[PDB]
Amino acid sequence: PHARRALCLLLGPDFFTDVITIETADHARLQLQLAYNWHFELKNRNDPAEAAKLFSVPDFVGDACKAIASRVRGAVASVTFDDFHKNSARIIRMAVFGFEM
Amino acid sequence: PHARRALCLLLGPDFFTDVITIETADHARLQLQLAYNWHFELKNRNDPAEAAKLFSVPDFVGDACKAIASRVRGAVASVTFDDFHKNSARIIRMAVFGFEMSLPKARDQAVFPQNGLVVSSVDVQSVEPVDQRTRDALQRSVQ
Amino acid sequence: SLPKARDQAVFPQNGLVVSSVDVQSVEPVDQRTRDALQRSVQLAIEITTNSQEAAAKHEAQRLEQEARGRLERQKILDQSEAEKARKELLELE
Amino acid sequence: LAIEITTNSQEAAAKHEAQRLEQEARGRLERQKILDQSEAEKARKELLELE
Repeated sequence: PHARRALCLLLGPDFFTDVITIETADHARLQLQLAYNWHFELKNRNDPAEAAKLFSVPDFVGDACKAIASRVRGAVASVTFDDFHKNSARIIRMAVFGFEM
Repeated sequence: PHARRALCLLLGPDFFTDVITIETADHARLQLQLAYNWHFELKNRNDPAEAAKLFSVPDFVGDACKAIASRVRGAVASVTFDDFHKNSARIIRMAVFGFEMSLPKARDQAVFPQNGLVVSSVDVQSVEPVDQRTRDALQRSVQ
Repeated sequence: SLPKARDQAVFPQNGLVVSSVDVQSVEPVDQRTRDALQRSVQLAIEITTNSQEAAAKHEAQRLEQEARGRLERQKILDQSEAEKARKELLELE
Repeated sequence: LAIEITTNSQEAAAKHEAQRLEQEARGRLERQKILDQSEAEKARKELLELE
């Protein structure tokens, strides 16, 4: 919840070294590591309000890691293990974002 | 009920580090952690009454955590465990707020008209059974 | 809307009004009660695992039929190709 | 006693569902069998002509 405190808010391309514990529909408890290649998308750096809106969230890494952890854990628990283990990379990716392509 | 006392009422986007214990229709006692991505929605900061209405509730985090805890615990207790465990993320989310959207997924916003607090997302991570013998019997199901 | 009653109780003696009445812990007082209820949940899990393995059996039982069903058509097909050559052989024989 | 009969009504209703699922599962399986046996006759008659 709270370990690094640095005043320089890193906003460039980077990833979160995160791991999450989840349970599946077959009651097979399994935990996994995620990457989360992220960045901040400012369409107007000159704008004061939009640039100051960066610091609206006090734990942006914790907010993103928490939000996504719920999106995976919820979807994976309504899916069988043998199907997950096999086709994991697909359903885990589309569960955290988007609708179709 | 009462641990932080700070005079600076945080109103920006944040979450509540909360956990709740609930029972389901199959009498399977299981407790889980919630997130509650919240913020305050002031449509007029210049207004004195509406801005002073922020401090109407004396325990805004306790009020929201209590209110939602009842909305989950009530709905989950009238639902079977095997259905819950599988489709938890759906019913727990729509139980705390909204009515439908497209019957359908309820919405992604609960407003508290007492003070102006509004909860946007309610992420969940650990739906663990409280009883040990329960989780042992569930280990056979996966095995 | 019989229906859900409302979300407000007014006390006309003093003006107090109760809006929400959230609840969290409906726990049985007696211990032996909650122990008997622990069987209900421990029973409510085993029949779902039985319905799981039964539905899993039904699938594998279905897969058995449809697997050998197409195999049976392959057999009749292979036996047919034999007759196309056996009749030709029978003429030479 | 008022708890054990509800768990009996629970497992009885749970049995009724699995007992229903048994019938409807093998019911569609039976139609698959007759269908697969029909495709065999479509080829067996053709084979019987060559035989």
